Amino acid sequence: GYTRERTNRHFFVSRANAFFSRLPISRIQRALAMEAIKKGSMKPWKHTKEQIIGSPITCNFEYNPRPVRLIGTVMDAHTEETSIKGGLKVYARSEEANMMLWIPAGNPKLKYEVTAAKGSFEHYLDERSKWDEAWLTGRAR
Amino acid sequence: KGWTHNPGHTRRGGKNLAWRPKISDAKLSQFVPLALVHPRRHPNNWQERQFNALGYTKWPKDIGFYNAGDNFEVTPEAAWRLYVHARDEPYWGKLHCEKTIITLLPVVEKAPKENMERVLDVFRHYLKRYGADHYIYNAVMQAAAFAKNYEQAEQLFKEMETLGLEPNAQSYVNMMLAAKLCGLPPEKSEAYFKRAVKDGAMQSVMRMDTEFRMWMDQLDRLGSFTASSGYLSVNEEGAKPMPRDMWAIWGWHRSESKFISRRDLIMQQVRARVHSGKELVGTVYTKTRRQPWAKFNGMLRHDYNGPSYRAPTIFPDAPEYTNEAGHKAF
Amino acid sequence: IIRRKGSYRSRWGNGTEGYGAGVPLSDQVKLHCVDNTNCKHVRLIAKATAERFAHCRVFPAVAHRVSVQRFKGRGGGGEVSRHRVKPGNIYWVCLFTRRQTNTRMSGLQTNFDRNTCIIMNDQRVPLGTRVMYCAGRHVNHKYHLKAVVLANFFV
Amino acid sequence: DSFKEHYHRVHLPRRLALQRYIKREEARLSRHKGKAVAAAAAAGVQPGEVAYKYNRWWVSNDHEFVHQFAFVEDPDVTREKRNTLPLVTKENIWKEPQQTFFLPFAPFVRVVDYAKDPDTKF
Amino acid sequence: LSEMYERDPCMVMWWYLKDEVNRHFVRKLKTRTAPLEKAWLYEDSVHPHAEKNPRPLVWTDTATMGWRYKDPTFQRRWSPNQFM
Amino acid sequence: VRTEDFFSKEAVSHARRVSWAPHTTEKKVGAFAKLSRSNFNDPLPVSFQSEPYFEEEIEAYRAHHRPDVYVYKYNVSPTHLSLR
Amino acid sequence: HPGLVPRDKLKLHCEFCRFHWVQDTLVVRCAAHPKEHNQREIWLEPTWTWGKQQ
Amino acid sequence: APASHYTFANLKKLGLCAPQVALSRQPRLRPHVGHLNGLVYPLPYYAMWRGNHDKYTYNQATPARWGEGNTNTMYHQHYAHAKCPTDYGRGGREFQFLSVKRGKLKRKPLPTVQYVDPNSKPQWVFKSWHNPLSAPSMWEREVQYPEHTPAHTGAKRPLAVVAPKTSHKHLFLMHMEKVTVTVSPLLFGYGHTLQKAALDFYRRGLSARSPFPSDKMFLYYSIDHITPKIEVTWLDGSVYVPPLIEGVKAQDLIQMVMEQAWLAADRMSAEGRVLNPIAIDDYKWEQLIAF
Amino acid sequence: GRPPPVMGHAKRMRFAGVDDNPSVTHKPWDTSEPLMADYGWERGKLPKFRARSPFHRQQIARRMVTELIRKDYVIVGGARAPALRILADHVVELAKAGDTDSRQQLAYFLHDPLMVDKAFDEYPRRFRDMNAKYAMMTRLKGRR
Amino acid sequence: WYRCYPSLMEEKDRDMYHCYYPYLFDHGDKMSLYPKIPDNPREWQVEQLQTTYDAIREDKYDAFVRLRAKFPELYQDTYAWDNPPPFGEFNMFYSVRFGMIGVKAFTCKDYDDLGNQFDCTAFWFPDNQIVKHSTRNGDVGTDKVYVGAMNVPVEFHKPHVAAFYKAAGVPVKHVSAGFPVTPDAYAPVGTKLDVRHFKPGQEVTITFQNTDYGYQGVMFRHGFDGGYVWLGDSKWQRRPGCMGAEGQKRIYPGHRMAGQTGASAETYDGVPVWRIDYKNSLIYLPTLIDADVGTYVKFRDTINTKGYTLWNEHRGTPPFPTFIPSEEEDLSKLATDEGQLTSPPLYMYFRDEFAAAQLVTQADVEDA
Amino acid sequence: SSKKDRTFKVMPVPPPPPATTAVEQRDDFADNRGLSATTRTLSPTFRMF
RNA sequence: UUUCUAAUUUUUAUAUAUUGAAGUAAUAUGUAUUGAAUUGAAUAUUAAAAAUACAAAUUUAAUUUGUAAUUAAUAAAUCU
RNA sequence: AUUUAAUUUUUGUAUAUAGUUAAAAAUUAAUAU
Ligand SMILES: [Zn+2]
Repeated sequence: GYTRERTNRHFFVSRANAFFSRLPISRIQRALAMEAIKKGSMKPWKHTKEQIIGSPITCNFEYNPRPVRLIGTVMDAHTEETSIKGGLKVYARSEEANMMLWIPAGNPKLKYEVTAAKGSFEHYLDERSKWDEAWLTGRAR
Repeated sequence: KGWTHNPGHTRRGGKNLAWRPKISDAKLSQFVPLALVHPRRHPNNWQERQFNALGYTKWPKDIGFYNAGDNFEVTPEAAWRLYVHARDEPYWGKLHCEKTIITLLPVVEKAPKENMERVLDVFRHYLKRYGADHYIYNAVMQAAAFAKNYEQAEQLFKEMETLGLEPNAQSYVNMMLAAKLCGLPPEKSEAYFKRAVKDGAMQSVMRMDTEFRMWMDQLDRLGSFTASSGYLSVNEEGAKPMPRDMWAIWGWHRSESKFISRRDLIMQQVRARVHSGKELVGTVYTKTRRQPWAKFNGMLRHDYNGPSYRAPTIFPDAPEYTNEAGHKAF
Repeated sequence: IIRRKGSYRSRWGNGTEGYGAGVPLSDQVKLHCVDNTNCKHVRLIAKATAERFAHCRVFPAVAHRVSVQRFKGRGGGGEVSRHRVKPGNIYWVCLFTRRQTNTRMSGLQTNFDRNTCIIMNDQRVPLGTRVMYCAGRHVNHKYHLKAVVLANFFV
Repeated sequence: DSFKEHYHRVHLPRRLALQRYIKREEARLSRHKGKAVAAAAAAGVQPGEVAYKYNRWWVSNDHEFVHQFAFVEDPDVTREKRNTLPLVTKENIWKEPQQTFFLPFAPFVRVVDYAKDPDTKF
Repeated sequence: LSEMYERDPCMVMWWYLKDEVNRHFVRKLKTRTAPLEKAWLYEDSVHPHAEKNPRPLVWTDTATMGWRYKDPTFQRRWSPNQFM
Repeated sequence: VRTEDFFSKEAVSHARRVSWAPHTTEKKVGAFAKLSRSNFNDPLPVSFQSEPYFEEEIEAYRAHHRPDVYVYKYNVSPTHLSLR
Repeated sequence: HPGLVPRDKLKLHCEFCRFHWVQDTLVVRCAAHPKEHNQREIWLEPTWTWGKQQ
Repeated sequence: APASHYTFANLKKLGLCAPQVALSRQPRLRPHVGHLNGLVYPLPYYAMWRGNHDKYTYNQATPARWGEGNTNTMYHQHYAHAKCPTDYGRGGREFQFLSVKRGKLKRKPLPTVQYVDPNSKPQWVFKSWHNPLSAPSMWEREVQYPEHTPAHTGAKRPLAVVAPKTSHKHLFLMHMEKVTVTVSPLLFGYGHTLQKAALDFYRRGLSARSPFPSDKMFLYYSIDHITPKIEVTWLDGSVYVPPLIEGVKAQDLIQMVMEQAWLAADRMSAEGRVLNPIAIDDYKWEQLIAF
Repeated sequence: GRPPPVMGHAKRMRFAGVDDNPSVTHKPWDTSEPLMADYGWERGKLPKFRARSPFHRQQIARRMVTELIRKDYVIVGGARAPALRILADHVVELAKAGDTDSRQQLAYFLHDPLMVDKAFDEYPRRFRDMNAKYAMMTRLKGRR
Repeated sequence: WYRCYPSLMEEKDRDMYHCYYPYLFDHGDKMSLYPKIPDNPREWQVEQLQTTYDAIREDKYDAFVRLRAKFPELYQDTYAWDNPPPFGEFNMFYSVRFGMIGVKAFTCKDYDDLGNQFDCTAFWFPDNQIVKHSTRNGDVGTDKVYVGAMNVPVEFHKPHVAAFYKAAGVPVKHVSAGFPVTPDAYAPVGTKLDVRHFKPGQEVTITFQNTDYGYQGVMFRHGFDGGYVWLGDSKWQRRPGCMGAEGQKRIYPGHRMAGQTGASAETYDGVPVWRIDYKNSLIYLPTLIDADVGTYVKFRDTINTKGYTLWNEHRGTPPFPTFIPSEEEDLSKLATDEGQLTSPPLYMYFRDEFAAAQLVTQADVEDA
Repeated sequence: SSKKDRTFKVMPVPPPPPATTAVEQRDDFADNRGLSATTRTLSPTFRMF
C-alpha cells in the first residue's frame, strides 16, 4: 500500500501572490478596523510613548456577578495605531493580587479608558519593579 | 508500560466498507438471507428429474398440457374421449361427469352443433347412473348458455322445480349469464337475480340495484369464447409439456409447494374425504394456523444432490408415433 | 492525565496563543492556597494528574495533597475546631489562578503572580472561611460555587 | 492489478459500452413509437420516462416512519438551465443572514382537532 | 457469495472463470488473464453483440449433481496410487 | 415519565390503523364535528415480527360461506374471480 | 439459553415449553419463564460459512 | 398552527441550551465526510446502511428474498396481492433511502371509488383508536353511502366489513333466541354421518359445560326423511340454517352458528334493533396471558 | 482553529509564503535594513551563502564588499552573489545617507579605511539619480 | 455512527399492509388499489383471489381521499402524496449548488456583540466565472460545473491551457476547479459568480494546499515520543521505535514513519461564514487555515450538519442557481460601509464565562 | 508434498439423442451398441461399405 | 531412469424434515392411613387393598376450579 | 468516549430513585494522474 501525501495539481500549486496588488489589503484592514471604532468597540490610538504607562479603568462586563473594574497601569501599547491588534497589557494589581493581563482592545465587553499625563518613564518603572518583585516571590518556595 | 496515544481496536487492513462494512455483525447478521429465493437454487437439469421424481407423466399436447399458468389442463375432445371410455368405470364419481361438460365448453361455443350432443349424452347418461342432481343441471345449463341456446337454459331451469330441486345459487348465474350473452337485454337477467335475493339462494350485501351491476360487471369481464372482450375471449394458452418451474409455490413457503407427488396427492385427497376430527371443515376459522415461517429451514439431503431418479413413466407406444400434422389451439 | 502529541498539529504551545492553549499542570506543582485556614501554603502539593481552566476545574475534582507549610502559628488543646490541616492530609483543592498566560475566548489572557487554590473537603465544601486572593472566571460554575459562595470577587 | 481491480479494469469500458448501447437503442425505440400506437407495455409506457411512485411512505416493522425519497431529474429542464439566464435573486434572501443554531423540533397537535398521526406515545 | 452478489452479479461469475482459467494457466501472467478478457458477462439478456451474431452454445450440463465447495488452498497429500 | 423513549414509535400503517380525525369537545364549522375525544394506543400486537405474511381477507359477508359460483373452470363472485 | 449439549437432552419442563425450528436448530421456547427454561440444541450459528465453522 | 421548533426564549426558559451547529468540539455528525466518493446529496443519511459507501450502485440484480428485486416474476400468495410487481426494489441492506433517476416524470392519476355514483353525499361514521375492539363502530364501514345499504333488508347503514376471527368452544346464547335441531330418526346411519353430527350438537349444546340455556334448545323428530336441520332464530326472527356439509361435526356447527352470530347480531344492529350486553367474550379482548 | 493550526514555532521551507498568523514570535518578512548580518533563506534575510561560522561568514562579507568597492567588479561565486548585490545596494544606501552615523556603520564593516573614504565620494555623485538596484548580477558561463 | 443509521426498512416488507398511505398498484395505464388481473386467465394460479372490488380496501381508501378534502387544515402535510415537488425550485434534500474559488488574503480578530474572539481569515474571491459545464456520459449524479478564477493575462498560462479558455469564450482564468452540482443547479457558461452566493450564516467547506513543511522527521510529521534528554540514549533522541513487530518481517504497510509533512490537499468540513464584503468580494471565516497567503482555496457548501440539512426551511434558503445581483445595483457607487454583511451570533453565550445554566445567579449564591 | 497436477483433464460426455427407436437405445453396457451414440447430422452421407 | 512411443490408480462421491394431536366432561370408598402447624393423587414415606378406569405432575397456606386425556403423518425408494 | 461536571425529567418505580439528548471538558480537521 502507499499514499500520495502531496497534491501538486495546477489548482493547488498555483499562488495568487502575483495578482495580489489588485487588492488594497491594508486599506481594507483600515476600513475593517474602522467598522469597529464606529460600533463603539474601540476608540482610536495614535501613541508610541505617552502610552507606555497611563491609568486604565477596565470594565470587563463579565456576566459573572457584575462588571469588574480594575484600576490599572498600562505597560504594553501593542500596536501603536487604531488597527485590530490593540493590546494594552495593563498591570492592574487587583486588590492584593498582581495580574498582568492584556486586553485585545477590540472586544465589546472588555472596554477601558486610559488617561495620559501620567505616561511617565518613572511611573512605568514604578510598577515594573512592583511586578518584578511580585513575579519573583510567587513561585511557592 | 501503558497509556497508548492511540486507543481502540480500529483494525489495520479491513477498510473498504463494501466487502467489510464497519457494522457489528450482531446488527449486520440480520440481513444475511437465510431464506434466499431469487438467485434460485434449482438448476434446469433437475426440472425434469424432479418431474418424474413425483410420478408425473408427460402427455402429448392433445391429451393435456401444463398451460401458461403452469396448471395442468385437459384438452376438449380429449376430455370427451375419456368420458367415452371410463363412463362405465366404478371409480368415475359424480363430479367427474360434470367436469367433462365444463371442459366441453370452449368447443360447444365454437362447435355449437357437433358438440351439443356430447353435452346431452353426458347429461342423458349421468341421470341413468346417478338419479338427478344439481351438478349436472348447473353444468348443462351453463353449457346451453354458451351454446347461445338461451331457450334451452330456460328449458333446463324450469326442470329444477319440476324435479323439486330448488334452483341452486349458481342456477341463477348460469341463467343470468345466458340471458346476457344470448343478446337479450337486462330485466331478463335482472328479473332472474331479483328472484335469487328473495329466495336467499344468492346473497347480496349492498342495495339490490348495485349488486346486480357488480354481478354483470364480472359477467362481461368473462366475455364469451367467440367474442373479443374479456378473459374467456383470450384463446392463447401456454403450450408446455412440463411446468417451467417445478418447485413453484401457491402459499408462502417452500413446503407449501405447488406440485405434489402422486403418492402424496392421494394421501391428501383421502383426508379431505374422511372425517376431520382435528381440523374443522366449512368455516372461516381454520384451526390449523398457517405458520410456514416457524417451520424447518435448512437444505436437506435432497436440496443439494437434487431429486431422486425414478424412471420416466413412458409408454412403449406401439401406435406408430407418426407426427403427421401440427395441431394447436383446440 | 490529559496529554497532547507534539506533531505540529497537536501542541501545547505556551499559552499566549489562543484558547485551549497549553500546559495542564502535571501531577505535583506546589500550589499556594489562599483560604483562611491553617494552610500556610508556601506549598500545597498537587496530586491529580491535571490542572487548568480550559481543562476546566468544572469537571475533574482534582485531588490535592498538602505538602504543608502547615501554619504561621497556632496553639491550644490537643483536638480543636477542625480547620487546622494535618501535615499530610489530601483535599480536593479548587485552583483559582495560574502563573501562566491563560487565554480565554475573549482574547483577554491573564497571567497572575502566584498560582493559588483553596482547600476543599472531600465533599467540595470549602474548608476555609474567607479568601485572601482573586480568582479567574473559571469559578462561578455551579460545580463549586454553590459551596464556593463567592468568598470574594473575580477577575 | 489484483483480482477485483482486474475485473473492473476489464469491465469498466465494458459496462459503459453497454449502457451507451441501450441509450443508443433507446433512441431507436423512441422512433418507432412516434408513428406507432399510444403506448405498449415495453418496459413501462416506453417514452424515455419515469413513472411516479405513490408508494414511498412506510411504517417499518419496528413502527417507525420511513419515507422513500425519489427524485426524477428532467433532461429537458436541465438544458433549459444551461442556456437561459437565472433570475435576479430576491433581496429577501441574501440581505437576510441564515440562522446559525437550528433549534430542535417541538411536537404539536395541529389545531383543536387531535389528529396528529403518531398513534401516541404519551 | 451472496454478499458478493449484491455488489455485482457478473463478478460472481467472473470469480469462477478465473478459477477455471487458473486451473491450468497459472504459470505465466500473460495467459492467466488473456482468456478472462475473452468472455463477456451480462446480468441480463440485452447485449450489444447482435452485430457479432453470437451463435448459441449447444450444451447441456453433464453433472446432475450439486456443487461441493472445495477450499482453494485444500491440499491432497496422498493419492490412491497403485504403489501402496 | 414512563420509558424515556418519548415518540419512539410514531407510526401506524394505513392498514391496521382505523381512521384519521378525532376531536375532544369542540367543532370546527362543519355543523357535524362530533368525532371522538379519542385515545392514542399501541399498534396491532408485535407488528410483523410475529406474522410476516397475511392471507387475503374478503368482506365478512363475502367471507363466511363463500358460495361456489363458477363459469368455465373459473369462480365468479360478485367481486372476486379465480381459476378453480 | 443453555445449549443442551446433544439434541436428545431436550426436555419440556413446563406446559408452555414447546419445540421450535429456530433456523435448523431444534430449540425449546416458552412464553412463561422466558429464558429460565429455554433450551437450544447444539449446532452451528444460524449464519455460518464453509471456511469459518466448517 | 404552532411553531415546529422551540424558540430560544422557550428553550432558555426550561433551563436547556441551544444545540450547536457550529465550531463545537462535538462530533458534528457528518459521516460521508471522506467515504462517499461522488456527489453527496443533502439528504442526511442515505448511504449509511449500505456500509457508508457509494460504490457499486449499477447492478440491478441483488440477492432477493421473497418480495424483493427479481422475485416479482414468481407467485407468492402474499406478495402477489401485496406488492405491485413493478415497485419491487433492491436487496435487504441495499434499501433505497434515496433513488435518483433521469427522464420525464409521469404521475399517473389516483384511482376513484367503484360502484359509487358521483356526488352522492354519504353519511360519515367516524372511527378511531379510542373505541375498544368490542365497539360495533369499529368493525364496519367508515363512509356509509346510500349505494351499499341493502334495502331489501331493513338497513340504516351498510353492513360491517371486518369480522373478528376466533374459535368458539361453547354455544353461548350470543343473540339467538331459539336453537331448534330437527332430525328424522326414520333416517338411519352407523358411523359419522350428518345424523350423528347434528345430534351430538344437541348434546354438546345441552352439555353442562356450554353456557347455553338448556331450556331454549328444541329437538324435533321429523318423519319425511328430513336431513338433519339446525335452525337458529335471532332476536329479529331471521332464521339461519348452518349448511351441514358432509364430514361436519360438533365443533364446526358450534363454530358456524357462533361465528355467524356476530354477523347476524351485526345485521340486527344495522336495522336498528337495540342490542343487549353479552356476558361471554369469546374473542379475548379484556384478557392478557399471565404466568 | 482558535489557536494557530501550527503552534508558535515551525520552519516552513525555502519557497514558502508568509502565511501570517497570530503568533508571539517575530518575523521581519522585509529586509530594507542596510549592512545587516541577517543571513538565511527566509524573506527578511538575505541569502546565507555557506561558511564555517556566522562570524567567518561575516568575515567573507567584509573582504568581498571591500573588494567590490576597491575595484568596481568582483567575480563572486554562487550564493554569495545574491548575497552581495544586496550589500552593494546597502553600501550605496550607506553612502547616500551621508551622516557620520552611517560613515561609521560602514567603517565598522570594511577591513580598510581608504574604502570608506572612497565609497562616500563617488557613490553620491554616481548614483545621485538611481534609487535602487545598484548592482548588476550577470552570470558568467563556465562553472568553476 | 449510531444515531447516524437512519430508520431501517426491509425491502421484503414494504408491501400493502405497511404503506403509511393507501398503497397504489399501477396497471401500466392508471393507478388502482388492486393488483393487476392478468388477461390470459390461464395465467392465474389456482386459489389466488384475483380481487376486483375489495370492500375493505375501497372503504379505507374512501376515508382517505374524502377526509383530505373535508378537513384540509389537518392533512396539509399529506399533500406531498399526490402533489410531488417539481424539478427545479431548490428541492431541500436534493439540490447542491457549486462552490467558488478563493484566495487567502489576510487574518483578523473579530468579536460578536458578545465578546467571543474569532481569528478570522479573510478570503478574496477575485473573479469567479463558469468556465465549462461537464458531465460523465450524461449520467445521473455525475454532473460537474467548473469555475474559473483570477482573470489573468493569456501569457501567464501555457498556450495549451489558455487555448481552452479562449475556446470557451470566458476571459482566461488563472485557475479552475470542478464542483459537483445537481442538474437543476446549472448556469450558463459565462456566469460571473459573486461572493453573496454564500450567506453570512452558512457553513462552507474549504479545500486548499496546506503549507509545505519540507521533509520533516517523525517527531514532527507525526507525534512520536522518544529519547530521554540526559538519561542515556546513545543516538536516539528522535529516531522511531521498532518498526515491524518482530516476526512479520514485512514492515506492515501503514507504518507512520518520517515523511514529507504536509503540502497536500487539506479540508475543513464545516467552518461557518462570518462576514461578506460584497464590494471587496471578501468573505471572512472564523478560523485559521494553514496555507501560505495566496493559496487558492475552493468553497463548497457543508451539506448536512448534525443529521439536519443545511439549507432547510427554518434555517435559510439559498440563492438557488446563484445570486445574480439586480440590474439597478452596482458596486462602483457604494462603499465598504454599505458592502458589509455580518452573521448571527455563532456561540449561544459569551464563552469566557459558562452557559447561563452553569453560572449561578445571586439567588442561589444566597444559598442560606 | 508434490506439484499440483495441472494437466488438461478430458471433458465429460454429451447427452445421447432421444430414443425414438424402441430398440433399447438407452442400454449402455450391451454387446450390440458401441458406447458412443453420435447420430449427428450429415452422417447418412458417411455411408460405409 | 539411453532416446522416441504406448498405459489400467480420477486434489468429482449423495448432508434428515410432514405433525405449537392442546374441543368433546358435576359429583360418589377417599380429604385413604401414618408423619405431620397444615397436605385433600402433585409436603415428607409409603406403595402391589380396592371397585362402577385415569395416585410418579402444574396449581393452592390447604382444596375446588384449571391445563392434560396411551395415534395416521412410512426420508427407507441408491443414485448413476 | 473509558480521569465528569452542571443543567433538564429526579418523576417512573421505593426507602432510594432511573432512561434519548444538550452544554462544557480530553482541541483539531486531509483528495495520486
Ligand atoms: Zn418451562
